[PDB]
Amino acid sequence: GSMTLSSNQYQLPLNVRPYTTTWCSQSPSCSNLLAIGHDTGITIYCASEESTGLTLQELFTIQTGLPTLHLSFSSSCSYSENSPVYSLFLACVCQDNTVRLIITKNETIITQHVLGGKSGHHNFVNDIDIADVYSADNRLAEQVIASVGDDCTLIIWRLTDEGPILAGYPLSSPGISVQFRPSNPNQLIVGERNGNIRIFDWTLNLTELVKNPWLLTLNTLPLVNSSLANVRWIGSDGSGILAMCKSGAWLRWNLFKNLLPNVQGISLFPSLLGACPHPRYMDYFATAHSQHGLIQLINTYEKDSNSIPIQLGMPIVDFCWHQDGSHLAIATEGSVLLTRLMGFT
Repeated sequence: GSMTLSSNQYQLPLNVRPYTTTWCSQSPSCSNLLAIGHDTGITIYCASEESTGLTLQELFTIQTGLPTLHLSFSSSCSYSENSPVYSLFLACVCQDNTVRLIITKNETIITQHVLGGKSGHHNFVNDIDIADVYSADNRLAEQVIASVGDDCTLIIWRLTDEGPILAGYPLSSPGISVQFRPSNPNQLIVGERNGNIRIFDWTLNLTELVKNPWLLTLNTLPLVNSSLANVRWIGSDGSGILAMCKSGAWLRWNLFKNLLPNVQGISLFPSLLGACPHPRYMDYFATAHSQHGLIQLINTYEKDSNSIPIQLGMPIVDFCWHQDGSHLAIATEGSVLLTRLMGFT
């Protein structure tokens, strides 16, 4: 099954290899910003109204000197039209296995916090996320960064008003994904390589030597008959959980014999990158055959209908939904595509 669509392709400069793509969805005023992490930093594009639809305009490049492998925007990002200045707050992972908070005025990094050495991860970092925690008086109490790696550790990095607070929690296998809960930054979900899914409230024990800080542990292993690709909250309130295996087997739990998933299925292709849930419709998610350049659109509650909107004929590096739910940004090895699915308009 195909879909009616329109795509624009923008070449990256010849010496630039992309690694990751993300929209600045966490901050409404900056929701049209697209970031591409590449071999020498982060390039920021701006999606604007053109016939109809969107076009990409490169704004600037944040220089880091090494590849950026994972990236997450903060809700603290803001725009001011004085000399237009974007004040960005980026959480990212770099080739040197550091976890970073990058604070910019346009391309200029005015402040940077780097977690490495003995304090950070001792192996490859696989995923990162960031959340803003507000006081009872509605002020920015702290910014919290969560990261997981092949050192089988979840690191909670809290940047508070009075210095950083650092905490590490053991995993039973490499951490392969992490994400704060929508509408509740006190909670997050962690995907382990072995199929374990940890749900965690990191504010509860603020009781040191504890192998079980977790609130709840789900598990894909007894349900799929290889390693876990990712796990994501779905819903604006995180009322559901979507897990995807590398094989293409996906599982969905709704939170509100209720021991099995509410529904599961298997994608047409393997999913090296995992699932990318739709911003507006819980039932929909996108998954890619990254090596062959295909993207399948799956509805979890729909009949077994095979919908493949995108075929590129070249490898896909990363992709992500625009917050409007009709646009996808797709990175290939030498370009970025802006694709508009007409069915979602």
